[PDB]
Amino acid sequence: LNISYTRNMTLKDGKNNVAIAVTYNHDGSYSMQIEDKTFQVLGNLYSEGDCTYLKCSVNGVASKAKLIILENTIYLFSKEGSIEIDIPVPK
Amino acid sequence: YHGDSVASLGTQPDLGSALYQENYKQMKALVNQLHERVEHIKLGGGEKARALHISRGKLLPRERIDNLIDPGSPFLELSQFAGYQLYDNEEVPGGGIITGIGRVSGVECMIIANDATVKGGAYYPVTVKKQLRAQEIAMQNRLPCIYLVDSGGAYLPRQADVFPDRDHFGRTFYNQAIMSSKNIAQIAVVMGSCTAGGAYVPAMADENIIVRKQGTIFLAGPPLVKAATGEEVSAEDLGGADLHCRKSGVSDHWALDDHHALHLTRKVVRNLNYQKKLDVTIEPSEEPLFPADELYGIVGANLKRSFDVREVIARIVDGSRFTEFKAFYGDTLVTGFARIFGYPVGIVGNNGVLFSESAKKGTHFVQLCCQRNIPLLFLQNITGFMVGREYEAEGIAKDGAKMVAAVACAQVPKITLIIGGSYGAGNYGMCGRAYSPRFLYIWPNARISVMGGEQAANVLATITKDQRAREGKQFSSADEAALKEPIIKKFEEEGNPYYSSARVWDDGIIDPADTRLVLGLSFSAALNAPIEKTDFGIFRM
Amino acid sequence: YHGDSVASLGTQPDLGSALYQENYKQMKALVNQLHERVEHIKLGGGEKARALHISRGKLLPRERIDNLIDPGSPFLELSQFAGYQLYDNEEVPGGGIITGIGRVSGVECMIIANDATVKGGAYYPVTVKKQLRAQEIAMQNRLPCIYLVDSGGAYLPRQADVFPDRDHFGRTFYNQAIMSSKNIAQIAVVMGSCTAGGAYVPAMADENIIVRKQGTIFLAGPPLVKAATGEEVSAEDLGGADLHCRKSGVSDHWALDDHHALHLTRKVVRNLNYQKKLDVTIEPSEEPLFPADELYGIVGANLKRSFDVREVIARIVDGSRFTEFKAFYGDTLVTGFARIFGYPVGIVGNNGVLFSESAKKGTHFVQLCCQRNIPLLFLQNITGFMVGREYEAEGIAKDGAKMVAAVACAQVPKITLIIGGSYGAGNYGMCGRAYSPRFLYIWPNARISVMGGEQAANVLATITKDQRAREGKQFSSADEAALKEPIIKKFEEEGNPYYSSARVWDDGIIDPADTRLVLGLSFSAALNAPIEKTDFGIFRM
Amino acid sequence: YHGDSVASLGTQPDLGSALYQENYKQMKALVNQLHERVEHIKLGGGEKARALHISRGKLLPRERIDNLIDPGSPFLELSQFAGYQLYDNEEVPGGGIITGIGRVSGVECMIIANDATVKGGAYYPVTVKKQLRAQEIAMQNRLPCIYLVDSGGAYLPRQADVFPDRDHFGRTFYNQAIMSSKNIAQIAVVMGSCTAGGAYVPAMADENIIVRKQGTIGGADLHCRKSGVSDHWALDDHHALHLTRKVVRNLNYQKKLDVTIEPSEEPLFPADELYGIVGANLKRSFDVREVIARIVDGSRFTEFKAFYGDTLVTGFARIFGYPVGIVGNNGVLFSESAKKGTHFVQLCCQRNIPLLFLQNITGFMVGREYEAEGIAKDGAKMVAAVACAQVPKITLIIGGSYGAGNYGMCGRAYSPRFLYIWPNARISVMGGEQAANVLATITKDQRAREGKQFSSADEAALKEPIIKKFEEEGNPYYSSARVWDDGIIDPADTRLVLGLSFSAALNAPIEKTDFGIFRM
Amino acid sequence: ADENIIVRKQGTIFLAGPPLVKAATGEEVSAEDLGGADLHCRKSGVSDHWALDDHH
Amino acid sequence: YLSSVSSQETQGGPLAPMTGTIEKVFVKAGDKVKAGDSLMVMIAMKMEHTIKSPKDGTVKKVFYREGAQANRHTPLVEFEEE
Ligand SMILES: CC(C)=CC(=O)SCCNC(=O)CCNC(=O)[C@H](O)C(C)(C)COP(=O)(O)OP(=O)(O)OC[C@@H]1O[C@H](n2cnc3c(N)ncnc32)[C@@H](O)[C@@H]1OP(=O)(O)O
Ligand SMILES: CC(C)=CC(=O)SCCNC(=O)CCNC(=O)[C@H](O)C(C)(C)COP(=O)(O)OP(=O)(O)OC[C@@H]1O[C@H](n2cnc3c(N)ncnc32)[C@@H](O)[C@@H]1OP(=O)(O)O
Ligand SMILES: CC(C)=CC(=O)SCCNC(=O)CCNC(=O)[C@H](O)C(C)(C)COP(=O)(O)OP(=O)(O)OC[C@@H]1O[C@H](n2cnc3c(N)ncnc32)[C@@H](O)[C@@H]1OP(=O)(O)O
Ligand SMILES: O=CCCCC[C@@H]1SC[C@@H]2NC(=O)N[C@@H]21
Ligand SMILES: O=CCCCC[C@@H]1SC[C@@H]2NC(=O)N[C@@H]21
Ligand SMILES: O=CCCCC[C@@H]1SC[C@@H]2NC(=O)N[C@@H]21
Repeated sequence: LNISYTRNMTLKDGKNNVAIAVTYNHDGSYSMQIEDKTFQVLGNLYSEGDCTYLKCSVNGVASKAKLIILENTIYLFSKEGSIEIDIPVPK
Repeated sequence: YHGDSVASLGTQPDLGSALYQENYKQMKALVNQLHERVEHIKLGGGEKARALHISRGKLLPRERIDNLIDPGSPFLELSQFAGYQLYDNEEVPGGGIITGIGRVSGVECMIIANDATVKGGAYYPVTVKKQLRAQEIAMQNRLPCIYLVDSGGAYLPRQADVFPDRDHFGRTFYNQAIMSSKNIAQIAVVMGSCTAGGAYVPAMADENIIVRKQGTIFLAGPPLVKAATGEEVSAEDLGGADLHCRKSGVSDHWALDDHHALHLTRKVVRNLNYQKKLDVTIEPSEEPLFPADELYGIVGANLKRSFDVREVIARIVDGSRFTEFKAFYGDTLVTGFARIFGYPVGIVGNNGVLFSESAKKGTHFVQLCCQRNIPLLFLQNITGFMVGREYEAEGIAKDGAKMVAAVACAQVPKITLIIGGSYGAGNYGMCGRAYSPRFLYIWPNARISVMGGEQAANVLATITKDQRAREGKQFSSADEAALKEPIIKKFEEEGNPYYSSARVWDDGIIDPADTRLVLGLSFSAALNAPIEKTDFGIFRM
Repeated sequence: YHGDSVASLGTQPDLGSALYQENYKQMKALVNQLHERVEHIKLGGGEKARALHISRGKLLPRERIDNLIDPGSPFLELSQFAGYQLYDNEEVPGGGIITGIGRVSGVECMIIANDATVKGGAYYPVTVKKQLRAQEIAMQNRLPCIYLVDSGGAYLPRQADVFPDRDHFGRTFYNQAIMSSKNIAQIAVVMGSCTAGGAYVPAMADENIIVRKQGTIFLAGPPLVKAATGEEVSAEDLGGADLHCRKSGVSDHWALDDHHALHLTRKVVRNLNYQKKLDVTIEPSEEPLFPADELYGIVGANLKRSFDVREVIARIVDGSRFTEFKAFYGDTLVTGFARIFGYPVGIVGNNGVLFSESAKKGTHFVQLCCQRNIPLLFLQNITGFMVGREYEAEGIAKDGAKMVAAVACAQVPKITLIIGGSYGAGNYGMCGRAYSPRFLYIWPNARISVMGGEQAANVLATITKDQRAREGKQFSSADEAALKEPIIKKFEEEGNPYYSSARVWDDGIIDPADTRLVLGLSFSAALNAPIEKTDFGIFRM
Repeated sequence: YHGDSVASLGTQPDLGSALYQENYKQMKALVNQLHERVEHIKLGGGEKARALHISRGKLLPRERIDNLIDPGSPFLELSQFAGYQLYDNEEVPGGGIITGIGRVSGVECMIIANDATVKGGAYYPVTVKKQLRAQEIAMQNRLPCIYLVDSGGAYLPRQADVFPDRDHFGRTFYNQAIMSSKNIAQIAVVMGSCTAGGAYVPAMADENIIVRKQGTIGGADLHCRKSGVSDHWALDDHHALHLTRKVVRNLNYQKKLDVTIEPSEEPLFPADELYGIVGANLKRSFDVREVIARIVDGSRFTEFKAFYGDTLVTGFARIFGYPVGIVGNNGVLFSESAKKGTHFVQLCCQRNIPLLFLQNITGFMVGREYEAEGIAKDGAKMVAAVACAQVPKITLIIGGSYGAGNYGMCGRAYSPRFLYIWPNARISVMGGEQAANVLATITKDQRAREGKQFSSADEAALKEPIIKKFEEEGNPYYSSARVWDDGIIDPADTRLVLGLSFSAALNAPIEKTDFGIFRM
Repeated sequence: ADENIIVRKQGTIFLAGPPLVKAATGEEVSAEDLGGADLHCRKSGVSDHWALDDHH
Repeated sequence: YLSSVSSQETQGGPLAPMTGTIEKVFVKAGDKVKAGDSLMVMIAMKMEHTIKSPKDGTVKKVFYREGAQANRHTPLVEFEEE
């Protein structure tokens, strides 16, 4: 009510942690602030066969990739490349 | 066969009209002011206090609430403006406490968290009133209560307004015990050092979670112990997580830090063995046919002008479908059936001055809704009951009263929204704060007072002049004018929505664009409790 | 066989001892002061107002109450000191209203009468609080309510404290409707000109009695009607006995004057078809073995000295017979069974500081009393909860809490009498005002506050000095002394019994010599309602 | 959102350790002994009796039960070891009766079948006891009762043991009538000759099925065509069972659950490791958390008051999606343990959650300081709390159970819905060694008071009978021979047995719990 | 029991007697010290009433 | 028991009522004090407590001194054996 909710989440890329501030916009898009740069992100998850795909647009650039979330690692598979991101484990 | 076609309410407003532009401008200014004030309140107690709180390793209360609730779930904060300019020189952002309704482990719960940055978590009278209101809401709706206890006890100055009376601090423990006896779960998370008043809260809770080092439960603090007994003792030794968990046995769970405590709290809720069941019928939800932002132009900020409440109804109901009841009888009052997010609701709105026919129609509609077990929604734009010699002869009092009686006796969930003026007995008739609605909200443009300021000055002036003439005293005409001008100012200051919400009178001011969402959340929360039978008193015919 | 001999409590005090003489002198001075203040309050609003009221042909409110009740029956007035010096320059004798319990046609009823001499019967905030308290008492004890309506409505200044909130004026109508729905009879006698607020009261009442000429019911007065619309109309034409009885139909009975109205009210109460039935067993009543006036010497006026509560118990119980329970365990707390006027009662008194053993013993006794359906009586002489590192390790807070939960969850009739100090969580433990006792009384020497004044100053001083040292600021020793001296004075002023009774915090101050009679009347009134089953929350073992 | 990641209990035991090997060997030997004894009991009354029973054209009772229940449905037999060596020279395999819980037409029912091969179906006292226990279970859980009847009536020798007392045969009829009044169905199939006055059992039943020639309620033709006692006429055993299944279908009953349910997940560790973990020696101590981790869904456990009174373990878990409150023993009971157990029991009763007790108790702590702090007071509160609880209660004895600890942890006297023991359990009033010392001291002191002298050798000789006797009474087969402790269960089947028991017990609604005075 | 009455000297409440305590843990204590009217009334709190003798 | 005889039979050694400060002491190192004579006055809470002599014998020693903290139920005045 009368405020915008911002969520602080930490994602470990390689050996260095990264902190991301996510803002839940009213229209349904998200504004993520990483370091001093901000990105406008929107997308959805659609499943083809048994594979789940993520279609998203980042700052007006749209892309699709297969999304796999196994254990505390996030796998993003795409023609451009493959990305692995580790979710930190609570102590 | 649920597919028969039905006419829809509402009409497209004229955007080009200058009146629409002016109303939109005024409402936009009011909403921007409200948003900026809410931002400043959300800032917290202060920069130095926040820095110290973070340095002690604790989480800020809003961060605690964000981590506690389910990911992405909306949070319905209550009374954000409590304590706004309530005291002359002391600033109490949010009343020093945070209360709201959110979903924890798929269960709607009431959350009460102390803001340690505001006066070290000391309890002002407004803080006690806000906590009592939250507890009453939870008890009425049968919602589990979660306490994030970090407080320094009652504010030592102003003790008379916090300790002694019935609605003072002890009512907190009374409500805790009663709700525990009624199978409404109580969970206390000692996230910081409590005090004599704070210590009792975890003791009465069914389940306790205490942080390893920040959490400290002592019935009397070190300074308090020294002032009483004089026994010098460290805070951790007198009260600590390890001691309470191992020897005292007050603590029920041991948490390493704030995140661990919140995770443990989520687990306890999971183990509650509770399932929500609905009594009312449900239908698929559909959005209204018109944009909500047009309400700014439709309503505006001037109370003198009148607007059709049917527009407001059409912009907040599912599919803009409304079934009016007794449309042509007592047309100053609007009643009918609609659905919000699939929930049946009976809408009772004001379209003008209340008359005998309007009161009778409202009584009939309230009886119908109570019989069918349908939640009631009141839209207040009242400015009075028509009063006159002929109206008194008819029995306007009698008619007005029988509406009021029904409203009071009704047992269905009741939610009141004040979209305009609310004066005199009209406030009581349309489910005022004194009649225990489940929730009460006001728009930023609303004014609430016993009567309009000009009318009040005239009533006082006539009594003083007539009294003086009977006494043989002389009342100067200039003196009458001097008394009236302050009255208009005093009534305006008290009527302002911010003044009303500073006291706990309103569950909060809400942007008109968010009315549908707020009502949906409120009704979803209120549907947890079963709907009881309604017993009516004598209806004076 | 009920005749086996049993030992009796109490002992003969030493009259020759100087301590007894000094205590007697102090208590006699306090009682004389109380009596003279009560006389002045009973005088009424003023000489000119009383003269005008008599000239209008009406009866004074106390005369009305005297004529209403049965001949010679005692009257238990409540909150005689409401509004005593509450406002800076305005005098409100008795709060502007009169409330009490008396017998009408052999039935105990709650009587609420407006004093028209005080500000023309306008409702101050204290008046609203007093009326709400009386209505709550009647609802809890299932007593019929009789209203002698003669009021000018809400006090236009200070409207914010009377109109808007939940416990404000609308709660009166809410309680009226609820009690009517629960078969608790409501009778309104319009003995004088009412107003917008006053008009609703007769409308919601089951039966109305309106005087021929003095009685005038208008939803809005002539000045109010002129202000709202400009319509000029006489008071009788707008609202009058003949109009309401004939054309309007609001009035149910037509009375020639005050005496006729009271006679009609007595007849209406007779036709109620109500019979009082008792659940508890009864035994023949016997007087105590010792004079009550010795309590003056026994108790005195100094709170520092300690007296055995067993003397007070022996001077107020039937035959001075007491059956102590767990005498040697937790001896700082006294519990046992006795009978007052043949009514069984469980007495819980304070004899010193509360400890873990005392809390456990009190919890056990409360459980026993709730199981056996026996009314509870609390005698408060509490000075706080024992504080210490070892006490915290034991779980004194845990122990204290279980008492609080046990007291809160109890459903038996409960009566609290404060014979001495009442501070800290001890007030909550021993059935404070926040825990809804049926009645609460205080002796003239009582002192209620969060803590003793000296202790409070020390607690604030330590926090400020330690906070300053951590901040790097310097706190002067002289500054600490300057803060402490005002604190001792502020706590003393707030603690005084008259200050507490000015707010409706208590039902009224009572002479210690009349304690037995007051308790008997209170229990007889409270026994009207049946005793429900008691459900307890989790007991934190 | 039920996706929050939760830590799981349990740890991998060291298989190479010699202690694990020895414990596994002992437990395997015990389980093999139990299995072979159960096989011999299942053999039946005898070869000649079985041959005669088959020659008459009837079906063996186990075949009857197999044909009655739904195809492939598990059957939970109760008290398989009743009467095991109970009488000096007479062998009564299974007590002469068969009782269990199975699914008939999709409905869980209690089945009581007489074994005609054992003494012609005559009722021994243990048989009457077994039947009364089964009827009580059915009444508590609101399960329909099916009584296949082939009875020769009361054993005339031992008539006093079986005829007069309240707990004697008469109660069997009383229970049948009360169950009918409460709407719990009673159905009787006369698959065999009722030579004695057992005619009452079908007559009091709501529905009767009698076989054409074998079944006599004294003639089947008389009873079927004229007496009318018979409500159904069956050609043979198979037809009678088919008719019984049809009669159950038309009961018009639907099971509804009050507790919440979640998807079932298997435990994270194998159950057979319990053999090594627990072993057969009661002197050694094992962590009950291992046992909990090997029998709960997903090995997820939420401990309550972990660090206070650590000798007792309490927490919340789920078995087959059913919520459960587990109360286990990890050592000697103290005041803190009793208070913690009382608090947990109050919580479970308030939330309407079934309770599960795991007994490894060795007694209540005794000492002057302990008496000063009211161990007596505290022990009692736990006991009262357990007695007043109305939630379904299931007790499993995984080790020793002595003294007031048995009463505290929901003993047989406190009416648990089911009670089971592992093959290595021991139950008695006190340890045999401790009992010997107590008796000798009292006698020696009594002699000293009267001036008599007690010889040291005589006192030691008095102790030897006590030590041997206590061991024989404590043996699990001794307790199972009497109808106490239902039946012995292989530890590997503990999860399945508990799941079946809770599923059966959830038929009845959960009532509110009223507590007595808590002696704070 | 809801209410207890224990005689001053004859009454002795111990969860385990002196011989039983010695057998279980090898601890020696007098009967009155382990369980007695004064102890239960004053420290343990088990007793609810204190009686001088049988008639009382 | 009716004559309150059992009430008389109650005795115990002197002890501190609770944990708090001893404001002053009326009993010296060696002094003859009858039973009931004040030994020390203690203020641990809002109230004040005066300690009376449990027996008429001479005080052997004083364990505490003014301004000291006395633990709950701890001896304060040592009485010489008679
Ligand atoms: C229920 C019943 C029946 C009885 C009771 O409950 S009787 C309770 C008695 N209270 C205590 O016994 C707690 C005493 N506090 C402390 O022991 C600590 O202070 C903490 C714990 C509060 C943590 O706070 P902290 O120490 O970490 O920081 P601090 O800045 O010092 O925190 C702000 C500073 O507290 C001052 N302050 C003013 N009023 C109070 C107040 N009422 N309580 C505490 N502090 C207060 C504030 O004025 C100053 O700041 P300011 O206004 O000068 O800027
Ligand atoms: C419920 C809701 C939802 C709404 C409402 O209820 S909105 C109600 C609006 N009220 C009226 O519409 C009644 C207006 N009174 C009158 O019509 C009459 O006055 C009577 C009927 C009161 C009889 O009284 P009276 O006329 O016989 O004598 P009077 O001496 O004149 O009586 C005292 C004089 O009244 C002054 N006075 C001050 N405050 C008030 C006040 N609040 N109401 C009345 N009078 C007041 C007092 O200050 C002066 O005396 P003082 O203080 O100067 O010495
Ligand atoms: C409820 C109330 C209030 C009262 C009553 O109920 S008063 C009931 C009176 N009982 C009868 O009136 C039934 C008399 N039986 C018969 O009419 C038959 O026998 C049948 C029907 C039992 C079928 O059995 P069967 O005839 O087909 O075979 P059989 O081998 O003969 O069966 C075993 C042999 O029965 C001997 N045997 C020993 N004790 C009994 C016993 N109590 N009842 C029956 N038989 C018994 C056994 O010792 C021998 O074998 P064994 O031990 O020598 O090897
Ligand atoms: O908003 C203006 C209210 C008009 C004042 C009239 C008073 S208020 C209560 C009562 N109801 C009426 O219509 N008239 C009086
Ligand atoms: O009357 C004096 C109070 C003595 C200090 C005890 C502290 S104050 C508030 C808190 N609640 C209690 O009952 N005790 C402590
Ligand atoms: O298993 C060994 C028993 C030793 C302690 C139990 C003793 S004997 C029975 C009695 N009941 C108790 O609570 N403790 C004692």
